[PDB]
Amino acid sequence: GLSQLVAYGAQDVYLTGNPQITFFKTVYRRYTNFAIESIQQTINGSVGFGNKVSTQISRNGDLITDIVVEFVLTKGGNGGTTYYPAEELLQDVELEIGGQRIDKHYNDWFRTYDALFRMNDDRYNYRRMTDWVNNELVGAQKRFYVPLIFFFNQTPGLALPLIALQYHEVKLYFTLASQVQGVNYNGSSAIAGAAQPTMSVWVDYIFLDTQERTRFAQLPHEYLIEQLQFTGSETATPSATTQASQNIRLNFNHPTKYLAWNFNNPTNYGQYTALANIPGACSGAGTAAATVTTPDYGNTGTYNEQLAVLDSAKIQLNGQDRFATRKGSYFNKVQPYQSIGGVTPAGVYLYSFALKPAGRQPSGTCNFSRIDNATLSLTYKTCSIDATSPAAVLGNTETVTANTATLLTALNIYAKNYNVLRIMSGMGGLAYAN
Amino acid sequence: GGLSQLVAYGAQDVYLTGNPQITFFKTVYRRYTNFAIESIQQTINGSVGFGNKVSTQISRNGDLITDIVVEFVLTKGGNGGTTYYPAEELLQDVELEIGGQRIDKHYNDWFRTYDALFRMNDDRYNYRRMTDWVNNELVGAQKRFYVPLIFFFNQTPGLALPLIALQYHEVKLYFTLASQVQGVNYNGSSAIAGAAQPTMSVWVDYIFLDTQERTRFAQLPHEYLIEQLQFTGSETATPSATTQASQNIRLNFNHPTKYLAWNFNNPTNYGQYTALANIPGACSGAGTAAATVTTPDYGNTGTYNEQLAVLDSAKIQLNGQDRFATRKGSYFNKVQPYQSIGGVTPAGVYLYSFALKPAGRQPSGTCNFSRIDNATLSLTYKTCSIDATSPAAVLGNTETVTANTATLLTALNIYAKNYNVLRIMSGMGGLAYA
Amino acid sequence: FYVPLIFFFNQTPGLALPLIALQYHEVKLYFTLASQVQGVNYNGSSAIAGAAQPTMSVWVDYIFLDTQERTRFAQLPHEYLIEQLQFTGSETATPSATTQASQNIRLNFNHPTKYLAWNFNNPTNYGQYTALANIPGACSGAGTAA
Amino acid sequence: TTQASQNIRLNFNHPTKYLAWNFNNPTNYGQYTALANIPGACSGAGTAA
Amino acid sequence: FYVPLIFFFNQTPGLALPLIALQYHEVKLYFTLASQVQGVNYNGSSAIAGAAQPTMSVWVDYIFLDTQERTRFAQLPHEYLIEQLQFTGSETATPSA
Amino acid sequence: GAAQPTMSVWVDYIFLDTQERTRFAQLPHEYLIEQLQFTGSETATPSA
Amino acid sequence: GGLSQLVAYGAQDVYLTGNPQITFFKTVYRRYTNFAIESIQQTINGS
Amino acid sequence: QSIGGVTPAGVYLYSFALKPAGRQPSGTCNFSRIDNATLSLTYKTCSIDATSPAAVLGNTETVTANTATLLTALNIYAKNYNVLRIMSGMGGLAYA
Amino acid sequence: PEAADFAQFAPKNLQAQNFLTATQWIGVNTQGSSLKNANYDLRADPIIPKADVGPWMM
Amino acid sequence: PSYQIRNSKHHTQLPMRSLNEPPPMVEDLVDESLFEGLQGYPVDEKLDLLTPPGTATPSSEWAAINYGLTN
Amino acid sequence: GNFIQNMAFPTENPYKLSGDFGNSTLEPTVTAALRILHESPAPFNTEFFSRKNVDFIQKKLISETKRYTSFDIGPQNEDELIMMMAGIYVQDSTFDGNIKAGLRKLNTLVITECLKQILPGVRAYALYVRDASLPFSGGGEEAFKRPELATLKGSKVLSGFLPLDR
Amino acid sequence: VVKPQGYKPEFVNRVNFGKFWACPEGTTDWGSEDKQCLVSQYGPMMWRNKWGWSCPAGSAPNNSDDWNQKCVQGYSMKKLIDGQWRCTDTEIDTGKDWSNSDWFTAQQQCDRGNNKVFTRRMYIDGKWQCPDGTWDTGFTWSDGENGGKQCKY
Repeated sequence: GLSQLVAYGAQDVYLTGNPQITFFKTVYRRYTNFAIESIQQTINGSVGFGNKVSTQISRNGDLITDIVVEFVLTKGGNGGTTYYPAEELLQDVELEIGGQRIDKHYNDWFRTYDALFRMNDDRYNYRRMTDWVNNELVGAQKRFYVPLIFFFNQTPGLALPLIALQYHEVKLYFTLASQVQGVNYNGSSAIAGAAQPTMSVWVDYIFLDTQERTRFAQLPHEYLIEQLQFTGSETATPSATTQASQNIRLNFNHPTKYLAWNFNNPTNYGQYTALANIPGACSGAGTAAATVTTPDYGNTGTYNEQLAVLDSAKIQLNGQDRFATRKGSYFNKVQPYQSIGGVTPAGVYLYSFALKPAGRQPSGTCNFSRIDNATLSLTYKTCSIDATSPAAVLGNTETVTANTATLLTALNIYAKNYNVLRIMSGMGGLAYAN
Repeated sequence: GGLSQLVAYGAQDVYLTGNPQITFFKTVYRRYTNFAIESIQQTINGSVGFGNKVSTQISRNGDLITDIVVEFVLTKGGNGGTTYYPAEELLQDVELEIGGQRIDKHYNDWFRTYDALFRMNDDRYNYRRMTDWVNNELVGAQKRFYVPLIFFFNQTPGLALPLIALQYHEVKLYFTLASQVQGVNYNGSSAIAGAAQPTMSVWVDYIFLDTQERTRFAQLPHEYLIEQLQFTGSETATPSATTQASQNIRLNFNHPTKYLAWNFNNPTNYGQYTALANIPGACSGAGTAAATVTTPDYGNTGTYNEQLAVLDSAKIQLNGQDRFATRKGSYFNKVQPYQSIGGVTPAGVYLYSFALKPAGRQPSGTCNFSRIDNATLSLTYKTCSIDATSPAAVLGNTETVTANTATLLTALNIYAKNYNVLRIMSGMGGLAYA
Repeated sequence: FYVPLIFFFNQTPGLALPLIALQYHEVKLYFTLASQVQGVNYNGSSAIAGAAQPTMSVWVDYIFLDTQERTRFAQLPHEYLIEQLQFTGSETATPSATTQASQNIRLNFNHPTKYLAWNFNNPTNYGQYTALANIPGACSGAGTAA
Repeated sequence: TTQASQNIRLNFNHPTKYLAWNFNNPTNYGQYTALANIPGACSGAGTAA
Repeated sequence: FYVPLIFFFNQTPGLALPLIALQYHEVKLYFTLASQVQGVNYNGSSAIAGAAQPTMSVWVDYIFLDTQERTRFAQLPHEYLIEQLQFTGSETATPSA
Repeated sequence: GAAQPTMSVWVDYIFLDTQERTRFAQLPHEYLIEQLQFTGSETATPSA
Repeated sequence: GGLSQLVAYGAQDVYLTGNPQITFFKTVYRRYTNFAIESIQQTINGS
Repeated sequence: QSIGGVTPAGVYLYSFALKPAGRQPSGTCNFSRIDNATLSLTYKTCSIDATSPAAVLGNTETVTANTATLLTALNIYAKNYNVLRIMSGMGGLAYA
Repeated sequence: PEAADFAQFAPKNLQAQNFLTATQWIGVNTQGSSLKNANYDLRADPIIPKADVGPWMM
Repeated sequence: PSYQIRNSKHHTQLPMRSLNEPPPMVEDLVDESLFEGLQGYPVDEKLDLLTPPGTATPSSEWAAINYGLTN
Repeated sequence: GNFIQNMAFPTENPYKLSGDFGNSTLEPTVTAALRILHESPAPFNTEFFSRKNVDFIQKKLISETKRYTSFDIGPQNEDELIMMMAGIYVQDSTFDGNIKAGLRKLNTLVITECLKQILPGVRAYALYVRDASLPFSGGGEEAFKRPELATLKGSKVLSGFLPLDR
Repeated sequence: VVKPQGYKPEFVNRVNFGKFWACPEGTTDWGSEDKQCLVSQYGPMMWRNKWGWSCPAGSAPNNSDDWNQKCVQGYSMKKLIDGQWRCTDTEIDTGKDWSNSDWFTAQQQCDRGNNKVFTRRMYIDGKWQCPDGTWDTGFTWSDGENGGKQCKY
């Protein structure tokens, strides 16, 4: 207390001065001259369920951004039988530049991503573009639009300069699911007469005027981009008599923005929670016909955490706790509150290393290329609740879930990290491998 | 803990945190010109009533103006479900005149189309609360409605209109009140005996500048990059039971256009952009014995069910050349706004942007129709073969067909939003381009 | 349950409190727990026999800085433009069947206020800012005989 | 029905040693407290009258 | 209830504790609460069923010094003549009739 | 009927004289310390 | 408590703590050479 | 803490030293400077029936055998440091 | 040896501080005796000529 | 008034480069009219918060919001 | 250039009974010492606790501190010096009648014991001021140092692609 | 070891008020060139004078060491105006005339609260002129946002 302090009797009178800026008169920035065109790509290979197809993006414009994969499907059953089927159909999509994999997304990632990062009417509109949401009936035909979510598919700021890649081609490889719920299969039962999908891939191209087009064509460029890292693993399945726990190695690299994960029943796409005889939680739920072994497919997702299987979790780095152990509901509700601002469905979890993981601008990362032992430690809920008795579910406790929750045996762990896509002398690839 | 993440530092961190440019742990602020905002009522010249044309003149009480809200007091001429955004329907149009020059003009249908495309989530709901009855109000109920105007200066402080610099020019607004408003003074074609006439008032939010800003406005010349709406109505090449009608509509537009927007509608029923059907919400009494497919469930006039939309596909031609590949109506209805706005657009409403982000004020790519001698919108309609009175016929239909009642959507409304320059000098203002 | 706090520093990193710069000063939070919580330990005025007492935990998300910035914060003076909430409770000039009550309320506020906000309520029922009615969602049992 | 709140601007000046205040019934000099039927708290307090 | 403490520094400003001059030392109070308080949770030896537990709070009145007084306290050594209480309990000889 | 444990934590403190106390309070220190690293593993299960 | 033991200092303590040479509250580990130890099987000749 | 062995029941140690089992003083309490040192002892209640294992072995922390009443002697020991000085062919302790 | 002469230290005028703490010499005896200072006789108690000789007198 | 009073800068929904990528200006680091992610004070060498021209420190903003501006 | 910063420090403590010993005629400081010793007035005592001897010791403490350290110190409070002198005096006071020899030894012990407290005293104060005045210690990143990861995994981060040579 | 610091006074810069420079309103017109304005409540008895340290022109001595803080910001002196030893109309005469005070409080007479750089003109010579002890700044009551009248210290 022998330090110097200031009385500040009129510190603020002293610190004032003239205005710097006025709110009521905007200056708009003059931008470059460009145009946007939607161009169809040629897809090689037969499109159909279970098939692998691909497309090369044609050099029609200078830069590319948005990519939408169109699919045409017909319902194989009535309303309540499908769940985001166009999302399910695109089993995966791989982005290759110069022959090097830059990224790769999975149907489950699209479901996880959406569940975690989209929101409000955007999420609804998304659902409109991937599912039947107006109680459509068997045979109903719709064109679905599945937007891709690669770094260049989200912002013009990361438009991929095909013009700057004169020696390297850019391709998308797409795996179509062998089965799509409510379209060609009802659970495990094939739907006789189901149609094969029609597919079309659209790329929205940016046409640049001469000065900017030339700079892209001739100069080296470094684009800060986001990559998905992913692998599936067995879940330490919980049971009626026990709280299972599991030490999961996190085989990730690069400065990671966040980790995200879900547990699921691989039988039913998007099922991240247990089934129960409560409205929407199972096929026929709330009635005598309810079966807690089959979801109400049209209502597969839920916010009822009582049906989720994670009791608590922590992430360790180099074997040491990165943060204090928190409950599954923390990862499900709070992380998203703080970091995204949307609402995340039960069974979907997030842990961010970033202030704002939902944005493009770096805001703190965890560099797993500098971490020797990254481990996710999970504790599961006890599967003791009789799912066929609503009272058992709705009146339960924090540490328990449905007996049907033991069917959520698959675990998917995803991570998003920042790498650099470098382009020069007509060629390109990633700045870092690992 | 957190330290274990900081220590994991290496080569891949350089592009994120090497030579830091900003810190996220410190907010930087800007000294803004002092100002105040006061709400002042303007008067209305002319008799307020249905079918009447009335107008105001904005006095120079403050220096700059932004938001304008028109208040209406309406009664319900029937029970809940009989009205649809009635204050929006009532304000048939508003014309903006400066110095006698027509600067812009909005239409009730535009307000509906604008909302359908650009408002969202709770902004949209709160908006609905200010223009309709959304709490199941009954006949005789009376409410004050607030219909904000959407002229360029009514959307952002940045374009506050400089009444201050307009020494010799008055700013006037002409408001046309619809001769009929559904569920207020008419029920379909029938008048409602005893219906009350509206009470109306126009409110303007004025900005009061300090001495220094005030001086600059008075002495400096100004120019503003502003928006205008271009609009014409056309007959729809009405489709039928046995055919897919098609139509080439000349786009009689000029100026740098941010985007086009359009819808098809039934002139009888405000906001009806889709076909009627015996499925819940799609017609008066839909889903039951009393259902009719000649009249909408007015309270549920809008829908996200495309099966009831009329348009099959569309393209825009510039001087006879395709501007982009033909895309399905569902592409304009769902994808365009996904990409460009981030909200959800109801069936029957379509958008095509020339801009990266048409929802913003900052120009981001435009189609200058002042340099396109002959632009055309080419539309293909669906076959009107589905029997609207048979829920299954509608819900189980195909991509290329719609309801037989879709032939009631005989009007086509095409809008274009563009950028012009409002110049102010010598106490007078007006547009730079015809 | 997780109740986020909404103090200025709980909303943005830009206003994070520099604990490293507060060598001699502590930062505290005092929390008052309600005597009653509706549907938890009381049903209206009736205590609920057997209701559990709450379990509470306070979590603070801390920012760890690198050496150059930790040092900077520790050594330099820092000024943060912050938000504060001013609040007073008032008695409502309760309206009635035959009259439109009116009220002149003194606004005993200071400082450059960003905005005013207010509500009327029935203090009996947390969050009730409107009148009760027999219309769906407006009262207990609304829409039926009960 | 309520715990009344109040904020009273104090129109004071000069280097003040202390503040002092009381609440009172202006009808009855020196009454700074409520009346009650307990001995001394009201006229006739403690009895029927 | 307000139980004032009666330590020397709690009786006069002249013996205020210069927390400012104690940069490396803390000042702490420790309070032992009685297991029983007559007429509150016990009546003689009998517990009072339903008795409430106390709410407690410790309030300290701090002195804020201006620049010169503050500075001197921080840099000069300080000596106070203070009081202490010594105490021991014991059995009494028991008198009788 | 099992009882809950009663717990108490005791710490043995060293009171230094003035010369040494000062140095500890005022000067920097370096202590070579031991740490325990630990991880749990599943044991491959042996059998008959 | 412990402070009273520090205070209770007499002539007798000069041989224990006067002019301190050492302290018990600091250890010094002595830096040593680099080496490693390995267990290796030898060959047994004979039978 | 101070020795590293095991002490039989009934024997109690309080160290004023870090390693009292050794030769280096490693901390001492000088009782020649302590006007009035006191050892304050509290005994267990001797209510356990010493002849009944159930009572002897199943009892509580604060009780002991009735036969503990016979432990009527207390022996208090202390180990301290003095100096044996030798000079001019004679010697003895420096402090009496 | 500890604290390397800090000639750049500005407060070298430590005159306003009293560093002597006579807390260890309160209540001592001749060498190490323990009699609570033994102030029994109400007299002056003259100085005894304790000469530092060996174990014997002469 | 002798003051370089700039135009307004509002939160735009699109990122924009200032076409001056080789010299990284400091006035564009706090300009919310271009960036959209987060806002932070520009750090100079040795992590020193360098305030660019036009903007103001939090104490100066407090003085301008309470006592007032100048002419 | 440090003159002002040094000058700025007060040399006069608002001490209880500042100017504590001497400066009074009610009774001598020697007598106070004799009373705590419970010894008769005698040449050994009246020389050792005399004002000239107390002064000798005070001057030596000041001079020797200045010689041994870079610091300038004041005379020490004399209740503290008298108590220390008497304490030392009680535990020694060994002479065969040779007052001078006895005094030499006793002054040696007082000066020596006082310096044992003062020299560390000065150190403590100076280090105190450092901390009282400057934030944390006035140091930099040396104090605010995060652990070094110090592991080799990062050595294996590889480039994703190779540019063409130019 | 790190060297301890003293008062370390905080001084701002003088500002352009239009055709003249003067110290900002929460500050005083202290010294010159290197130290033009005081911000803190105390400052470095600036040596430049006439030469002389009082203290100087606008601050008065306090009873302390560390020259950096020996003058207190916001004072002046009796400053004879016309025929009477009055403080400026916007100044507050403490009452410490000189004769009834000791040296330190005798100098601290006018308490220039809210008027540290500018004051108002006085009806002293019958003409509403700049006070006898200050510089005649060109501003008037009609001039907006400049409430100060002919005055500078």
